[PDB]
Parts: sequence; structure tokens; C-alpha cells
Amino acid sequence: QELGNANFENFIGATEGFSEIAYQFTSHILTLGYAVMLAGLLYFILTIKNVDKKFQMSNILSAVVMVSAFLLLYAQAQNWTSSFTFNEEVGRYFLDPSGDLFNNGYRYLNWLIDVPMLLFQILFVVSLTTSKFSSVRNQFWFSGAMMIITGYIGQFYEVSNLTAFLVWGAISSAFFFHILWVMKKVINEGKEGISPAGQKILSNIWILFLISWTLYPGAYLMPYLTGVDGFLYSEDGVMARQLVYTIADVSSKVIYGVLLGNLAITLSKNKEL
Amino acid sequence: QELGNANFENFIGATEGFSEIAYQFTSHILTLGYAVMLAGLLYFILTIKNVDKKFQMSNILSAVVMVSAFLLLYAQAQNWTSSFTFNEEVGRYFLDPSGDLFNNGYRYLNWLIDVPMLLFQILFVVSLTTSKFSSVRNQFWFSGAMMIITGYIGQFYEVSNLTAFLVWGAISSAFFFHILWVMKKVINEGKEGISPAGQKILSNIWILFLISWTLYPGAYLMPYLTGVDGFLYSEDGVMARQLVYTIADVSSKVIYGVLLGNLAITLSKNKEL
Amino acid sequence: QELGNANFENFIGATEGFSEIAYQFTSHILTLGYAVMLAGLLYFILTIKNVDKKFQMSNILSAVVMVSAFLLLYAQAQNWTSSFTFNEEVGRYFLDPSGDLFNNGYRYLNWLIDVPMLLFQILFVVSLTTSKFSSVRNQFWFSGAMMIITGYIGQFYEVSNLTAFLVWGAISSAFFFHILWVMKKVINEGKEGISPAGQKILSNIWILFLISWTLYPGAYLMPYLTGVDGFLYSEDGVMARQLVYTIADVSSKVIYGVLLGNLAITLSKNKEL
Amino acid sequence: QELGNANFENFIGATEGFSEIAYQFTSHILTLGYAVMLAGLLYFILTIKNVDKKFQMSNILSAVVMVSAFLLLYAQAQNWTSSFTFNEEVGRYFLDPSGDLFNNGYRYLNWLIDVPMLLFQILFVVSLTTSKFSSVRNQFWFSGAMMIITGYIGQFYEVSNLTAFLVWGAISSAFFFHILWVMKKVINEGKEGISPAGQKILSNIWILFLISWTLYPGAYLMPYLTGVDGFLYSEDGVMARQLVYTIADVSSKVIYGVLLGNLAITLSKNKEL
Amino acid sequence: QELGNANFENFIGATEGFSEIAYQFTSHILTLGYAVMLAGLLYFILTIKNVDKKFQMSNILSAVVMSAFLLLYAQAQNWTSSFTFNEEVGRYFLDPSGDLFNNGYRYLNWLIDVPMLLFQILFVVSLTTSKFSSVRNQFWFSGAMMIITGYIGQFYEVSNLTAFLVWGAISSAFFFHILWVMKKVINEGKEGISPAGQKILSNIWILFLISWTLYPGAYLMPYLTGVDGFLYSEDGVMARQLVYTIADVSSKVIYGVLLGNLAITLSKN
Ligand SMILES: *C/C=C(C)/C=C/C=C(C)/C=C/C1=C(C)CCCC1(C)C
Ligand SMILES: *C/C=C(C)/C=C/C=C(C)/C=C/C1=C(C)CCCC1(C)C
Ligand SMILES: *C/C=C(C)/C=C/C=C(C)/C=C/C1=C(C)CCCC1(C)C
Ligand SMILES: *C/C=C(C)/C=C/C=C(C)/C=C/C1=C(C)CCCC1(C)C
Ligand SMILES: *C/C=C(C)/C=C/C=C(C)/C=C/C1=C(C)CCCC1(C)C
Ligand code: NA
Ligand code: NA
Ligand code: NA
Ligand code: NA
Ligand code: NA
Repeated sequence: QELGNANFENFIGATEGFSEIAYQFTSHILTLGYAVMLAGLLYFILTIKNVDKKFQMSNILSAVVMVSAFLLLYAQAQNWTSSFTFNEEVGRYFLDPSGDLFNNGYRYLNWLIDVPMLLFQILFVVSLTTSKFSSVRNQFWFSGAMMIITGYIGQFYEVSNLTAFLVWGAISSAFFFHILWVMKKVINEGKEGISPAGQKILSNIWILFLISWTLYPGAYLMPYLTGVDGFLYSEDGVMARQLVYTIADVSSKVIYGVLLGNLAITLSKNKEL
Repeated sequence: QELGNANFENFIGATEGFSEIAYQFTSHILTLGYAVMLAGLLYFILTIKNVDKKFQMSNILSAVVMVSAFLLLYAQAQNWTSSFTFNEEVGRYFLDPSGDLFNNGYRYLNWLIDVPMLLFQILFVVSLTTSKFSSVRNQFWFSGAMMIITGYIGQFYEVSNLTAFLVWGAISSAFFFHILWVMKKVINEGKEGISPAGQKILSNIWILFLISWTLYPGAYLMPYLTGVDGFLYSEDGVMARQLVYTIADVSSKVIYGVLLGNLAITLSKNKEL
Repeated sequence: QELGNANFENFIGATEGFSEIAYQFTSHILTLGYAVMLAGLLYFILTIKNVDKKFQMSNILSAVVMVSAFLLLYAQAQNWTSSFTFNEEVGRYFLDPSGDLFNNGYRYLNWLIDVPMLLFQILFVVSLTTSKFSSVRNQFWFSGAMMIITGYIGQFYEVSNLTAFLVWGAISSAFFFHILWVMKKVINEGKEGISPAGQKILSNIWILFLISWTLYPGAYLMPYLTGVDGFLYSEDGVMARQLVYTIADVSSKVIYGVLLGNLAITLSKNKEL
Repeated sequence: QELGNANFENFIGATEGFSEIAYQFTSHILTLGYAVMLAGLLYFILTIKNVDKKFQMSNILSAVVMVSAFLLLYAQAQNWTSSFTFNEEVGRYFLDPSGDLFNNGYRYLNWLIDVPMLLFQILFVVSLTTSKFSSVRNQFWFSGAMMIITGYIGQFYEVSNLTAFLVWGAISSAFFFHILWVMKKVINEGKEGISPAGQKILSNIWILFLISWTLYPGAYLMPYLTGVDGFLYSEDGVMARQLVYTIADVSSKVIYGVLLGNLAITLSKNKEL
Repeated sequence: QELGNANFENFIGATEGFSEIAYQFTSHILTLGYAVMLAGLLYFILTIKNVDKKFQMSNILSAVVMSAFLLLYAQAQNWTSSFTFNEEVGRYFLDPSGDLFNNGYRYLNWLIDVPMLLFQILFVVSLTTSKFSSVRNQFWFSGAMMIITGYIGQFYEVSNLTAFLVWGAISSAFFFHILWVMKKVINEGKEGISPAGQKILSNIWILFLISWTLYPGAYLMPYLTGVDGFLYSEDGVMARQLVYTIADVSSKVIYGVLLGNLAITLSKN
């Protein structure tokens, strides 16, 4: 049938269908997703006053991101269950058109919140040295936006037009690398002046940042990571994608936020850990 | 098909239908909408005590507006997905009558909250000089109400009666210009007596106000901005409208509120931003 | 069609149906309704500590009422959209039986919360002189209950039995007049001892009270206010009713609560307006 | 129709059906139910600091109970509307199987929270004299549990097996009487040492306790209180049941909690009424 | 019918169906489940400042766990969606359009709960010989593996008894390790502290041991009376969800309460 510019999940769901395990796991992992976010929201709110006032905006922004992430992940969980329906006769879940096609694009647009805020918030914990606050912020926000928008466009074509898929992806990747560049600079400048304990944490933050953010373009490519008609162009690929997103989200948002708060505590004059 | 006094989205949806991208993007952008608002709610609550007590009503009113905006944008997101349903055979989303017709009128009525409050709240940060508090407030609230109500009437006719559409629109525009007038006065009087830092922020606030508020009549006209049977009288026009609304909403509510809070901080005796 | 003891909305919906504007406006105005209430909830919570401790129960009760009002108005909004469904062929919304008949009775029973609390709460701001606190409270609560319950019974018969409609209404009206009586007494005793500023506010409160509360029996009668087979026995009447309710609710609950809080501030030794 | 071990509501709904008034009132009263609970939640949270720290657990437990009650009453409201559907032809609501059968059992199991907590909480306001805290608590909790569980079993048979109905009921009643016994003891010991104002309140609390708690076994029996084929074995009986539950719930939870808080205030060294 | 790798609830629901009592009780007990969790959330938040600042992370983590609400709520809805009344025979049968019922929701949400529940005690007790990071890491790794292996197993609880039991066994191994470490922790926690505190830690260990053990009980539940036994039936379905609910309340709420009580005794102010 005629699906057009639609994510590959829909093509699997429309042809092969999803096994119990495939469908259920995807449902489960998305649910875990939004559960983590709302739990995180509570954590970040409840820990605000555990750091000096100047650092507390970081906590607040963590919270802001959690709200966004919860809402989107919740929506997406529902979208998954609405989009695919059990067929008694063969014992598989198939595309149910009246539920809408499943799209990952929900995620992408909500990054327009998450990415800017996640990048922003570290600038409230670390002091810069050579770099200007406004400069770093602006470069983060611009590169962040362009990364997301270009990617957002790409992913519509992940089946219908492999070329546009890869080209927009490439453009997106460029802006990604810039963000990586700037974050490294920031982290290095942040290390200057501060205790070895704080430096250790920033080291961890950078590792976490690097891995977790890289997962996202991984999820982009996931269906094609074993070439055409590979292992991953299948329900297994579908599962892998949503797993990676969920891991990425938890890491890039919650764990990131926790580490930052820990850093804030070491840099806090009153407070110990 | 007989649609009557209904928004043009429904006419597109009933005849041509919406592509995957058109339907999905509109869904996505509305979702981002309400997500931003709930995130904002948390921000404004959590930052109340970042300014002197006298300023804190501004924070509170920001929060009040966020609640309104969230609820409306959430409803509207749902209305969009209910109103248009996938057709397997042609691969487009078509008007589903049993979901109700899509109307933008939800937005308009909720402005009866937002507009009065957004105008009101600045009067808790800036001091007036030559203008009287109650006078400015009353002119804001009256002109605000009339602007919205006249617009609300107009938009019902955006297809069924181009003339009424444009006339009510024109009347609405008059009240808009008055509001612009008064806000300018307010901004200028607010600048007097206060630090250059604060003056800079009020300058930004005015620009933001001017652009963001102007977008709304833009969205009004959107379908017709390329004349009859133009580019924009189409799913592309539908997309444009909801994008512009979302940008307008984020700008006019969240960013506006942030800047005001920043101003409040500079004007705060204790706090040194 | 066999509807029985049902509100007149259902008879309109079942015979003539509702135009786009009629259906949509009613939907919109009910939505505004509950949006205002949740916004109000936030306001009243966030402003508690803006008055002396002794006054703060008034804020708390405002909040309590908002919760009630939100829940009910939300339910009612949903009930409206569920009860009436678009017919493609004629382009009007008709009674959809599977959604339940629309009833205003939801509102009535929730007044069993709102009315007692709204009457109660003023007694925490004003001092009485000659009257006893418990006496005024008991008279409010008894008369309030009887007013609502008798009205609640009446409105079931607003179509099926004009006689019972008017008789129960009349009985209800009696208790209403008593409440008006007592509130006047309270307002007068409240004015004694206190600044001209406070007296002004109580004057406004009384006007607001008188008008807003009177709207409710107006809504009761609405369908018949232009006699049999009049303008108002129609979708226009339906619209009028729900508009009036929404205006009444906002006025009698939110604005009322705001004014009371303003009064509390003037009567607060520490706090200024 | 084959209904089995089902509540009598379903038998009425399946045979006679429910009139507009019967269906609507039941819907309305259940809605009022959960509305009161959520309002109560807000009240109890907002008033925590109105008593000395030692008393504040009582407030907290009130809040705990409200959350439980809200959730259950909300669910139950939805269950009612899902279980019974309008039939255009005769103008009555009939059992809709696809909505599930209506069961009161939701209520019963949620008492496993409410009852233990309601009994517990008074022990944080009153001082015992002869009786030990842990002893009273344990007897409350055991007797409470057994009361509920035995009742829960009974009510499944309220139609299918009048004998089991009455026997399990009887067993339940035994545990009830014990609870009554212990609460009386507690109330009497609580009166010793404390002001006449406090004693008055505890007297009221005992009356409230006795009446409100007794309503619950009343609701149990309701359908049969006028014998076989009586007034009450009918939609009128259905209405009566849910009314009584709602009155019982408001009384046993909210009003009870309010009185306790009032008592706490009199017993507070810092605070006056 | 063709159900595949699906939980046994679905096989009961598809063949025999569920009586009013079976269906309703399961609905009721799951509802109680999530109600308790939301109530608990409020309790733990409202009691944070009842202990010294250093202990307050334990309260916060209790709150975080009260995850449980969201999952139990979802699961309640899943139950009612998955099984629909048949008027003709008066039983509830599998309704395919609602999805098959899976317990897997629970399992994956443990990936939150278990790590946090294990973690949080380390904010109340002082260790002696053991290192904080060491205990944490062993908890978190063993916790994850326990859940993941179990999660895989339960898919096969009907379709493949062998895989069911094998993955279960592997899971059990990691469980025993967690038990081991928790015991160590409890013992080290007792050292140096008041008799009041020691008493509470004793209770905590008992509660931990019983409540956590219930979970593998629920795993096996359908087969605890052998093939075609009492429990391979709607009665078994009921038993499972009851045990989960008891386990959840115990392992989360009561656990959290006791910990807070311990925190209070150890509090100087
Ligand atoms: C909390 C959400 C976060 C941190 C999202 C991050 C998203 C990215 C780093 C996306 C990167 C992409 C590319 C670099 C290429 C493909 C398109 C994107 C947007 C997925
Ligand atoms: C947060 C919402 C805001 C700030 C809404 C603002 C809305 C307007 C400025 C609407 C203006 C209009 C005209 C000036 C002409 C067409 C009708 C309106 C109401 C869209
Ligand atoms: C917040 C809700 C309020 C203040 C509701 C007030 C309701 C009334 C004053 C109702 C009055 C009525 C009559 C006096 C006659 C008709 C029946 C009633 C109940 C609508
Ligand atoms: C907030 C809920 C409360 C206070 C519930 C109280 C419930 C009872 C006192 C139930 C009593 C029963 C009997 C004594 C006999 C019939 C079975 C019961 C459980 C309804
Ligand atoms: C709050 C949730 C908790 C404490 C969950 C605990 C879960 C377990 C201890 C699960 C244990 C299992 C086995 C040891 C064997 C079968 C598979 C599991 C995961 C159910
Ligand atoms: Na599905
Ligand atoms: Na749709
Ligand atoms: Na509708
Ligand atoms: Na119904
Ligand atoms: Na069902």
C-alpha cells in the first residue's frame, strides 16, 4: 500500500508485522522512557536547594527538560500502541491506519527544547575563561537548531528517498561536530580553577556527553547499519532504534543533569558530598 | 460536501487531503507548543524568589498564562489528530467528520486570558511616570478584549465569506494598533530612572512584543497571503499557520516572560544577575 | 425521539442540530471556563503569603473552589463534544445518543462545594460586629444547599414539565433571596472599622456578588426568556446559557476571590497596595 | 442475559434500564465525590503548618487518604458512564457489556488504604491514658482489614447468593463493632486532660464517626432494605446507594479530617482558632 | 488461536475466559496498586524535612520510586483493555484489539525501582569494611541482569517452558548475589548505632527478604501446582497480580517508611 514519506517502522508493520516480543518490548521501553523522565523531574525539583543559589538555574533547567521529555515520550508511547494492532489469525501486530502512521518526528521537534537547554545549563555551573558566555550560548543554540531541523527533514525520507536521507543527515552531522567542538572547549575552561574532584566530574560529563549524543545519529541510521536488506531492516531494527533513543535520552538528560548537580555541589562553598 | 462557516484546514482536508509531512509536522509543532508551555510553567514557578517581592506578581502571571496556554495547545493538538484520518488507498489524511471540524477558535478564546495578563504583568515590573496605572490597565483590557472578540468572529468566515473575514479583521487591527501605542508609552516610561542594563532589556522586550504579536494577524491572513488559489491556499498554508502560531506563542509568552523576569532582577536591590 | 426529563440542548440537538458556530463556540467557551479555573488555582496558591496569616484561609478556600470548578467544567466540556456529532450531509452537529444526553446537572451538584465555600470564605477577611460567625455560616450553608438541590430538581423538567420547572425554581429563588439578605448584612458589618480603601473594595464585592449570582437563575430560565418559540428556544439560547454560566463562574469565583485577597491586603498591617 | 456474581446495578441496567434522572444523578453524585476529594487534598496540604509539628502527621494522612479517594472515585465515575449506554428508542440507559459490568468492589479494596489511615491518624492528635498506641493501632488495622476483605467477598454475591451475602456481611459487621468499641475508648481517653473546646470537638468527631461509618453497611444492604421486590430494588435503590457512599465518603474522610485539624489547633501551644 | 510468545493470562482469557470475580478482582487489585503508590509519593515528599539533611536523599529516592504509579496505572488500563465481557456466556475473553496483556511493563520499570531501592539505604546506614561505590556497582549490575534475564524468560512462560526455567535460573543467581550484598550492608549498618536503629534494620532485612522473594514466586505462579494444576487458571492469574501488588507495597512503600524511621533515630536534630 501507499505510505509515502513515512518512517520504516510503518513499512515493517504494514508488510511483515511485529511479533509479540517486538511490539511489546517497543511499548515497554518507551514507557520506561517517560517514567524515568517524570521521576527525574521530581529528583531535580527536590534537590534544588542542595547547591548554592548561583548554581540553582542548572537544577531548574534539568527540571524543564524532564517536563518536555516526559510529555513527548508519553505521546510517543501512545502513538506506538495506536499505530499497530493485533491480528488474531497470524498472531502479529500490523499497521492500523486509523491510528496515524508512527513517526519519530515528535522526538526531533521536542529536541528544539531539550538540546538548547542541556547545552545552556552547564554554563551556569562552570566558569568560562577565554570564551564569552553569550558567544558559546549563541553557537550552541544556532548549531543545535540547525542540527535538529536538518535531521528532522532527513528522517521523513529514510525509506522514500535514501539520498535526501543521507544528505540532510550529513548536513546535520556537520552542526553536531561543531557542538561537540564547543562543548569540549567549555569543559576544558570549566576545569581551570576548580578542585580535582570537580575536574574528575567534568571529565565524566564529557565522556557521557560524547557517547550519549552520538547514539542519536546511530538511531537515525539504525535501519541501514547492516546495509540494505540486513539484520536491522526488520522488527529487530525497530526495537534497536527505540532502545537506543531511550538509553540516549536517560543518559543525555537525567544522568547528565545528575553529574552537573554533583559538580555544582563540589563548587558550592557551604555544601559537601 | 457542506462545511459551512469552518476554517480552511477543513476544506483542504476534505478535498486534497494532507500528505504525511503536512499532517505529521502540524501534529509535531502543536505538541512542541504545549510542551514548551508546561516547561515554562515550571520555570516561572521555580524562579519566583529570584526577584524582590514587589516584582513577584509578574512571575505569578507568567505562570498563570502558561497554564492557560498548555491546556489550550494540548486540546488543539488532540483536535488536529481527531479531525483528520489516514486513507490507506491514496496515502493521505482526510477530514474525519466524527472527530469534529478543526477550528482555530479554541486559541482565540484562550487569548481572553493570555492577552489581558501579558499586558497587565509588565505593570508590576516597570514604574509608570506620566501614565496612570488603572488607565493603562483598562485600555489594555478593553482593547485586548475587543481585538480578540472581533477576530474570533472574523475567522469563522475565512472561507465562507471573504468580506466579513476582512472587515472584522480590520476592526480587530484597529484595537491592535491602540495596544501597540500604549505598550510603547509604557516601555518608554519604564526606561526612565533605571539602569542602562534594564533599559537594554526593555528595548528587546519592545522588539519581541512588536514582532511576536504581529505574527498573529499574519496567521489570520495566512491562507490568502499569496492571493486566491496561491501557494498558501493549501496544506503548505495550513503548516505555515500553525508554525507561526507556535512561534508567536513561545515568543509572546515564554520569552516575553523570561525577559521581564530578567528586568525584575536588574531592578532588584539584592540581586546582581 | 424519546428523551424524557432532559435539558433543552438535547431537543435542539436532536431536531434542528447545531451549526458549526453554535457547536464550536459552546465548545470554546466551556474550554475557556475550565482553563480560567486552573489558572486561578495557581494564582490563589501562589499569592497565599501576600496577606497576614489570619486571612490566608480565604486564599486556601479560593484554591479549593478552583479545583472543584476546573474538574466540573472540564467534565462538562467533554460531555458537550461527546453528546453532539457532525453530520456530513447537512453540515450540522446532531445528538449522538451513545455519548449520553447533555445535562447541566453536573454544574449544579458541584455548587454544593462552591457556594458554601464562597460564602464561608469572606468571613475570614471581614470582621462581623453584631452578627455571630457560626450563625451567618449556618444560614449561608443551609440556604445554599436548599437553593442548589431545589434548582437541581427543577432543571430536569425544563422541557418535560414547565410547571415543576417554575415551581422548584421559585422555591430555589426564595433561598437565594435569603442568601442575598445575609451577604448584605455581612458586607455592611465588614465595612465598619476599616479604611475607605477597604470599604470601596467591599462595595465592589457586593455589586459583583449581586450581578454574578443573579446570572445563574438567568441561565436557568434562558430558553424561555423570549417566551415559547422565541429567539432563545434555539441554538442561540444554548450558546447564551453556557456563555452566561462561564461569565457567572469567572465572576463569582475568580474575580470574587481576587477582590477578597485585595481586601485582605489592605487589612494586612505589613502589606500595601 | 448471563451476569453471574455481579452487583445489582447491572441487573437493573440489563432488564429495566435507567431513566435519564437515575443515570445522570448517579453520574453527577460520583463526580461530586472525586471533586470533593481533590479539593480536600489541596486543603489538607495547604493547612499542614496551621498546627504544631507533632500534629502535622494527621494532616499528612488526611492528604494521603484524599489521593486514594480521588483516584478510586474518579475511576468509579468513569466505570458508571462506560457500563450503561442510552437507547434512543425507549429513552433509557441499558447495560453496555463492552464497558465491563459495574462493580462497587473498586471502593472496597481502596478502603484497605483509607480505613487503616483514618483510624491511625487520630492517634497523632489525642493522647491515650490507659491504652497503648501500638496496641490500638494494631487492633484497628487488623479489624479494619478483616472488615473490608469479608465485605468485599460478600458484595459479589449480593444477587447471585443472598445467603453468602448476609453471612460474610455478618462476619464483617462483627469486626466493625470491635472498631466502634476501640474508637469510643480512644475518644474518651482523648477527652481527658484537654480543654472543654477540644472535648466538644471530640464529641462531634465521635458522632460523625458513628453515623458516617454506619452508612457503609447501609449501602451494602441498600437494595434489600425494603425487602424483596421493594421500592429500593430498582434504579431508586441504585441512586440511594451511590448517594449514601458519597455522603459517607465526604463525612468519614474530609469532615472527619477537618475536625481533627481543628482539634489539633486547640491542642497547639502556638496556635489559636 | 495464535498467540505466540505471550503471557499465560492471554491463554486463559482466550480459551476459558475470566469469571466476573476473576476479572474484577484483578482490576481492583491493580487499581489499589497504583493508588498506594501515589499516596506514598505524597507521604514521602511531605515527610522529607522530618530527618537530617544528609538522610533526605533517601526520602527523595522513595518519592522517585513511587515510577511505580505510572507503571501500575498503565498495567491496570492494559488489563481492562485486553479482556472484554461476552454477554452470551457471562465471562471476559481476550479482546485482540486491546493488545495482549503482558507483565513485561512491570519488569522494565524495575530497571528504575530496583537500582534506586538498593541505592537509597546507602544514604542512611554507614558501611564499615565495604566501599560505597563497590556496593552500589554490584547492586546496579546484578539488579540489571536479574531484571533483563527475567524479562526475557517471562515471554516464554507458555511457549517454551525450557527457556522460561533457564533464564529464570540465571535471574535467580543474580538475585542471590543481591541478597548476599544487602545482608552485608545491613550488618555493617548495625555496627556503631543505637539498639533502636539495629531493631529497625533487622525488620528491614526481614521485609526485604520476604517481599523480594515474592517476585520470583509470581514468575512461577502458573506452574506452582504443576502442569494443569489449581493455579494454571484464572485463580493463578489472580494470585500472580495479588502477589505483585503485595510485593510492590512491601518492597517500596513499607521499605521506604522503615528507612525514614531509621533516618529519624540516626538524626541528631
Ligand atoms: C535530549 C535529546 C538530545 C540530547 C538529542 C540529541 C540529538 C542529536 C545529537 C541528533 C543528531 C542528529 C545527527 C547528528 C544526524 C542525524 C540527525 C540527528 C538530528 C538525529
Ligand atoms: C499569547 C497570545 C497572544 C499574545 C495573542 C495575540 C493575538 C493577537 C495580537 C491577535 C490579533 C488579531 C488581529 C490584530 C487581526 C486578526 C484577528 C486577531 C485577533 C488574530
Ligand atoms: C460558583 C457557583 C455559584 C456561585 C453558583 C450559584 C448558583 C445560584 C445562585 C443558583 C441559583 C438558582 C436559582 C436562584 C433559581 C434556579 C435554580 C438555581 C440553583 C440556578
Ligand atoms: C473512607 C472509607 C470508609 C471510612 C469505609 C468504611 C467502610 C465500612 C465501615 C464497611 C463496613 C462493612 C460492613 C460493616 C458490613 C458490610 C461490608 C462493609 C465492608 C461495607
Ligand atoms: C519494586 C520492585 C521490585 C523490588 C522488584 C523486584 C524483582 C525481583 C526481585 C525479580 C526477581 C526475579 C527472579 C529472581 C527470577 C524470575 C525473574 C524475576 C526478575 C522476577
Ligand atoms: Na496496539
Ligand atoms: Na488522525
Ligand atoms: Na463532537
Ligand atoms: Na454512557
Ligand atoms: Na474490559
